Amino acid sequence: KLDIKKTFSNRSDRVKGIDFHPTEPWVLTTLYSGRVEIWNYETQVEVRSIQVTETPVRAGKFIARKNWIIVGSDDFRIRVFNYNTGEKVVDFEAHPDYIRSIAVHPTKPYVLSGSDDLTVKLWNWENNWALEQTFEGHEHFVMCVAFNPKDPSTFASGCLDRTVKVWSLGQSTPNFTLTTGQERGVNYVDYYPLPDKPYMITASDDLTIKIWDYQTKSCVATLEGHMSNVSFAVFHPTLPIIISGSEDGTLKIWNSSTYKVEKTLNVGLERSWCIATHPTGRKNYIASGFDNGFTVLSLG
Amino acid sequence: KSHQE
Repeated sequence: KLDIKKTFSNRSDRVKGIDFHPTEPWVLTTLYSGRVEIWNYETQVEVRSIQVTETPVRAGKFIARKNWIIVGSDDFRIRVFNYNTGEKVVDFEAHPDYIRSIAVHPTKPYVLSGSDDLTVKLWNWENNWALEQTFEGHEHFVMCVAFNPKDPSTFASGCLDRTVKVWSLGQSTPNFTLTTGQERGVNYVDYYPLPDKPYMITASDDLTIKIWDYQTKSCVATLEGHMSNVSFAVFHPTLPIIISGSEDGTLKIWNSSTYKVEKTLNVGLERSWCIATHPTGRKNYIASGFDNGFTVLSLG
Repeated sequence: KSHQE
């Protein structure tokens, strides 16, 4: 039963990136101010924070495997910190332009970064963070990268050039390019995590959200309702719903079967920029980052 | 710069 409860919200500078730890009640936020925070959302106490740089930090993920966080910023750099000690693990220039998005491979020591330099790059931490592959083909800022959880030898990039490209590790060209018809570009791409549907989802400045069948390349549905740029849209890992956030300042929960809006939330923190869902669906936790801070919600 | 914010 959809019974949405606010677990924890705090105010901060604009949060551009967000992620859940899989075994600790922690959420990571990365801010436009160059700061990153790890909050325990149940005790409502800060566990660790770092002033990483002076530029926006747009991307941040836990690497629970290694007790790390990995972050990417407008100063062109990827940095990794141990969250137990605060020690900096590595610090390198990844792209000659903004880093928009970082994805972590679930079983292999690989990280993907998407950039305004028109590329996605693959880094290998068991090979001294060497650059192992550059994926070229996009024609505008690549805004989002995501592994297929059902087959992480492939991944998707969403780009302001109005396309999504799907790639295989070890190969130089996309397996396919999706021409979305979202003419103001693609800000976000996500996979449906379960094996019954070959679905992907995209969000755009053109105010639409689109669902795709990645086998036929067809648009299954178009979700309209937001009144300003849609920053993200994701499938929930366990609940039959879709969650989106917009510069109109709302989160929307859509029925994933009928594609109708079930609930619109204005959490009162201005524009919404980022989203995370708890990897195992614990308390059906979700978290979103906004102009004025973040909120962690229990959906049911 | 698109999407500066």
